[PDB]
Amino acid sequence: SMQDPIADMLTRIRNGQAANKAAVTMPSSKLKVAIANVLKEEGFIEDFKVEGDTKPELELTLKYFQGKAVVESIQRVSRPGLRIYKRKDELPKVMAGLGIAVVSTSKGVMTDRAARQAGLGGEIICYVA
Amino acid sequence: FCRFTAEGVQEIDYKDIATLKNYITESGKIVPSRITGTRAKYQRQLARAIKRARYLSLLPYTDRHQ
Amino acid sequence: AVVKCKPTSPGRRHVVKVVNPELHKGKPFAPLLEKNSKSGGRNNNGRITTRHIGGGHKQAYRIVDFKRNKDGIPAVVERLEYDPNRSANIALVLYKDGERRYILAPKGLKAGDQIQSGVDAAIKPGNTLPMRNIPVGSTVHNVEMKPGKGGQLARSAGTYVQIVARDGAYVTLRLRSGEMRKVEADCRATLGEVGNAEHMLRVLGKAGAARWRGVRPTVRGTAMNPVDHPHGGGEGRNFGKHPVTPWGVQTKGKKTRSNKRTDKFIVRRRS
Amino acid sequence: MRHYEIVFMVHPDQSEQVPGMIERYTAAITGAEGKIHRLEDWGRRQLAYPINKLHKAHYVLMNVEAPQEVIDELETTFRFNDAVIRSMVMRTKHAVTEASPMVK
Amino acid sequence: PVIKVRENEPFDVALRRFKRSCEKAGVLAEVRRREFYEKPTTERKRAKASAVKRHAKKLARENARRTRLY
Amino acid sequence: SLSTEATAKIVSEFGRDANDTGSTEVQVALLTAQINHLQGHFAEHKKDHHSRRGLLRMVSQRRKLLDYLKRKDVARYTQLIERLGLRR
RNA sequence: CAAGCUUGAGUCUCGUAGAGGGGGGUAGAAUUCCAGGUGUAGCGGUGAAAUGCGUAGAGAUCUGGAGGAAUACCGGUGGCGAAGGCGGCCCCCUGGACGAAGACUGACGCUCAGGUGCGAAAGCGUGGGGAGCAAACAGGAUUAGAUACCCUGGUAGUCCACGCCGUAAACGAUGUCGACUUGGAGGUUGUGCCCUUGAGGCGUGGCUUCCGGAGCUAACGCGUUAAGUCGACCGCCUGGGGA
RNA sequence: UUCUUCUAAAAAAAA
Repeated sequence: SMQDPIADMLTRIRNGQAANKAAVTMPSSKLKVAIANVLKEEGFIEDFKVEGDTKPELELTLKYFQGKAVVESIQRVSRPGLRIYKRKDELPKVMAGLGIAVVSTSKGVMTDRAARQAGLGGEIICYVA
Repeated sequence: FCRFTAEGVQEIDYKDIATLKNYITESGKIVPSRITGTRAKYQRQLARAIKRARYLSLLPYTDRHQ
Repeated sequence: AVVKCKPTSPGRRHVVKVVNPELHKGKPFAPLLEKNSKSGGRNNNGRITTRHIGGGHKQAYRIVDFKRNKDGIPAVVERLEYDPNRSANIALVLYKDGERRYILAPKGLKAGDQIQSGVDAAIKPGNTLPMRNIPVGSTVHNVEMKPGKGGQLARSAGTYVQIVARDGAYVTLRLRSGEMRKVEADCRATLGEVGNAEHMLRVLGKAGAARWRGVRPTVRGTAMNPVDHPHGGGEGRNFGKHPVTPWGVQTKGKKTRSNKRTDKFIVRRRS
Repeated sequence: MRHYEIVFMVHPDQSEQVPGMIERYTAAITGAEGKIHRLEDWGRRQLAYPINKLHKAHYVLMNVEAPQEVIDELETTFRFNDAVIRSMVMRTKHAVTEASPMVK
Repeated sequence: PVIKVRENEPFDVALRRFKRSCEKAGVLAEVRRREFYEKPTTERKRAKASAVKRHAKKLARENARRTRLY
Repeated sequence: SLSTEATAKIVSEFGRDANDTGSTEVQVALLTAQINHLQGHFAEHKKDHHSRRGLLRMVSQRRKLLDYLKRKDVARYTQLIERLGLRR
């Protein structure tokens, strides 16, 4: 059965980039739209949009620069089989700080650098670079 | 080029000996589907009808059994 | 239903009973009982004419209807009963006019079933008709040898015969021994096999079980002395001769049928 | 109930007994609250191969709707009737009533 | 395969017609097939191999139809 | 399988709205009815394993539904097992 | 923890295809045996022979009868089943799958150590049945030898009822469930629209075969039915021999 | 149509 919608979202993004798709569509969720918002303000996806009322569908407009895809490595970190939680002083720097790590803190979900600035840790949802 | 799908007949009737004789050889054997061009579903129905007729002694099993 | 006894003692360790829950758990029908006195295997001259018989539990004779002549009058089966006189079980049936009789029990007979004899009876297990109206290939039992004499063939626990052919006034039956025999088409017979088919599966377990049925022990010929049997004698175990009966006739293969009167009805001998 | 198509072949020497056999079987069916949707005596016909060392047989077709508890005993009556040579009892999805292709 | 010789017909053409009828009806192949016992695994493998060849030859012809040899 | 009339009768007896055909009580009743109807069949044909697999599928499905019902509303579960005579 | 929602999962109405399973009948071809008619010196078998079958009449041919097993043609990298596996026809009981329109319950779901059930063929027990085939065995050949390959016979077994055994290269050498990622030619099975202006055209589902793009792979290859990109659970591996 | 087997020691280049 489908037991990890966030991983499914990351997988749709990765496959669409590999297959040179302009946009991808998936069933929405408040956490998916939140990660999508983080990616848009960090310049990984062009724009996100959610339509529908009873079964809302989120559509992500992918981004391409110089022919090739922008996101070249995206992976789920805390997966249902093994959860990962890290304190603020030991947060990881993905690709020496050039990449980002989507971390879910108490004050919403934000990037690792923002979490370090704000001084609080949380659950590490995924790395994206 | 299946005659049964052309007429759009629901099911092949085993009592229709006149049409059934056109799909058997002189030896009494069944002519293959790839030769006569009949569709597979009607071919199975046709086979069932031919066997039912043979049981009912309306058609010969072989050309030699007397 | 066969059940295996638990080994709580030797003599019971190997017993396998054949229980039948349908049999009457009471006394047999009084107007049909009659005396059956033992003989000890001794004829009217008082000499033992067949050894290893004697003793055993007392038994009474049940008058079983073998002739089956009540034609046209249907009968309902009152109950199944055990019969010590034969291997098969018997059934107490009640005719419409109020006469009760004993018949052999077929394979599928249960309490409440309807049976009938005669030329116009239905073809179903337990009915008795003359075998010229009975379809060829059918397995029948309690079959007569002469018209009106009563059943003599296929009478044990789980036996039957097959009517394999019919040619004019005679039919050819495949007897239970594997032998093809002719018989007249006017003899009656009952449809279907006879009931207690699992009777051969039982094992007696101990010597006393065979003693209860009036079967005295059997002494092997080689264990005797030369005056008693041809095989007797020898310092040790010696058997240097061809096996023969106590009166000198060979047993291992030698045929003994000498009835030329009935040879004309045996189409083919057993195998 | 269930729809059955019965077709039986009876010995040609009993060709005069076939009306009476038709009456008895139809009487049984109706008495068992059944319907007879079609009944076509095809009469005698030449067999494609000799059955029981005879080369002709009297065919009869009958389309009936009846309970299986009367249909099975009808099969037994066929089994025990020596006059009838064969009988095919096929079960069909719906009642069919059109004339068979061997009446023309 | 019954062949009844018609009036004003040579024996040799009658024999040829009988031979043609026989190879049409497939009696020689059937008897040679049933001469010895063939295991279910062997006949399945043989039919599978036959289908593979019957498809491969068609594809091979299709590829060969494009290119030239000189 | 079950007859159309039998299913109609069962859904009328157990359905809250008489047209639903999907409620847990109705589904459990249908499965129970089919199992009891198949009791006679498997008593005669003891070697029909291919149908016994489907029967076990029905049994496991009914077990899961009863567990779900007992977790959701104990009262309906109790009433249903009382009406159907199920020991657990 | 409480209240929900319908997309996952399931139920109902109308149908469709199928060697899916269990029980009971029945039809035809052929092999063997038995009895009879015709007929005479060979038959059978092999690379060549011989054992064997024949003047006590074989083989061949015709007629009648008995018995057991399996269903030519259809038949198809065709169909159904979770796997093992299932092939004449008819009836009874019965499981699963798929399609079109809705309606309904409302996460009820996926996997599963231990446990339970099913599980080819051979084998075992009890009781039947035994035509053909055929471990063991005997005889005849080949050979230096031939406890084999080849030939003539032939017993357990193969068949039926009920239990036991629980193993296979039990294989797709690829565990189950779900999501995403270019395509082509077919097979099989529903179903919607356009004039079915004939067997026409345009879609949309289920199962399945071959080729191939990116990608993966030690390579061969796999390639929307993945061995690609991911998530959940289980079983298993740590040099070869010993094992 | 049959046609078996050959034990036990080698050497190889390095801009």
